[PDB]
Amino acid sequence: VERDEVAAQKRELEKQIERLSQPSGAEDSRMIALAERFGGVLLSEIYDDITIDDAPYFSALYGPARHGIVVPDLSLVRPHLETLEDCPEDLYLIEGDPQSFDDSVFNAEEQTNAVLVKSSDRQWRYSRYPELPLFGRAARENRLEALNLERDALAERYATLSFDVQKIQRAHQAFSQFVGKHLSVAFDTDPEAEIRE
Amino acid sequence: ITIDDAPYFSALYGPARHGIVVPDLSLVRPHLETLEDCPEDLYLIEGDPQSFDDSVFNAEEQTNAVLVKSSDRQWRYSRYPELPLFGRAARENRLEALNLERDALAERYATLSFDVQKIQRAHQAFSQFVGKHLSVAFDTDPEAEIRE
Amino acid sequence: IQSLTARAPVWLAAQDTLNQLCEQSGETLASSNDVTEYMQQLLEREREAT
Amino acid sequence: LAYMEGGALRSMSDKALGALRLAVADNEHLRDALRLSEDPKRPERKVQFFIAVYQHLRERIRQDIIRTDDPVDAIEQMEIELARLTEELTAREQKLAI
Repeated sequence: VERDEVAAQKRELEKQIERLSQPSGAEDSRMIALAERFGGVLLSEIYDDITIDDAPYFSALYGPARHGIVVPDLSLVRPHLETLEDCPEDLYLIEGDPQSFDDSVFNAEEQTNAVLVKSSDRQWRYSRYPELPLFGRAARENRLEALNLERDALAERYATLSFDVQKIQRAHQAFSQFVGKHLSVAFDTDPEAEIRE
Repeated sequence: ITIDDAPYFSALYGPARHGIVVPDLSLVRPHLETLEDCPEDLYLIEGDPQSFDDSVFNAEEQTNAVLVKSSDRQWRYSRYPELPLFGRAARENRLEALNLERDALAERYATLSFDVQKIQRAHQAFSQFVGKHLSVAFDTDPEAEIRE
Repeated sequence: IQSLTARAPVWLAAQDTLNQLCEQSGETLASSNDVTEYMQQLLEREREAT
Repeated sequence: LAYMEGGALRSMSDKALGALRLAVADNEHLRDALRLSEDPKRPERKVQFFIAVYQHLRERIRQDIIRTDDPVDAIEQMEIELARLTEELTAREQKLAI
């Protein structure tokens, strides 16, 4: 039961690790495909290496617009716009140079671990600092490594428990053999004294 | 809002669908620094809550979708969602359908739990049995011998 | 006869318990090893169902 | 029980009857059959009582959701029902709270 529990936990860890598809921690491949279909680059891909300190700030500032494609044209979209059905429902597109993407336009005011942006007329948006921000990923490989360490510890514990179960089974089979072949005379006295008498 | 206009309005309003209408936006200004326990992206809109006038948008309706210019050099393209946030009258019907769905999940889970229980009970009975029973298990019948 | 009689009730109770236990199952058991395997299938079914 | 004297059999029968008294306190037909069964000059009554038990246990199977004619095999189905009802109670509680 305990080795099966460790196996279930390792299954959970394995599911999580597989959920770290690419590059280290899954990123929406559909959005990458869209950035390929429209001349531009993924916004996170542009900021994927930005500093860890400002990465939560950038994520808070961008909000849902965090995931976007830097298409300086906006002209490939409008004809293909009606042609987009697989794209994320609230698809975000920005106009900027992928090589040097200018800072996005926000009327941003920085609050303690938060931001307020005048998103549009009669629309003020308040956001907080997230963790593991879309920007400044740096591949966050150490999270993947910690998950792998946990999975490996679970696998090792499962291996030890499986070995223990095997030993217990071996002992059981030995006992079953004994009781199947020596149970009848088990623990009984010596017949030699009686023979001598 | 109707089930038909619900998707259109949901797409039009985007992540702001769930926003709260506050005609001032100055009541939240002092409290803003205090807000550490709130959704990562809180939305607020300015207008009369009772008779709010539709938020002005750089909207552009497209086949089963709506493009919008959120800010300079920024567009959000909201595809017509299905079973949207707005129009929360039949959405209650959908969560009822969710209850109907989860009914079968609960039934299956109950069957699985009962099976687990039955197996555990059988195992425990066998363990107890062997504890009391192996000594004479599968041994010969004394009755026939005694008759003989 | 007396030795067999003394042995009898234990054997009979054992037989009856085993008959009940096996009949409760779809299978009829014939050996300690057979019981051990049935236990293994029980564990497998348990770890599956869980 | 073939290898035990009548005295122990009587004692254990008496104890079983004492237990049965409390068990069937509620029922009236089973109680009446039990009350009849104890005459030593009408042994078949006891057998009849047993039949009356199984028979009775069968009608109250509530076969609407249970099928096993043998009550002994219906324990599993009752357990299933208890588990399902516990789940349903949780759901009802949540619904009422909201």
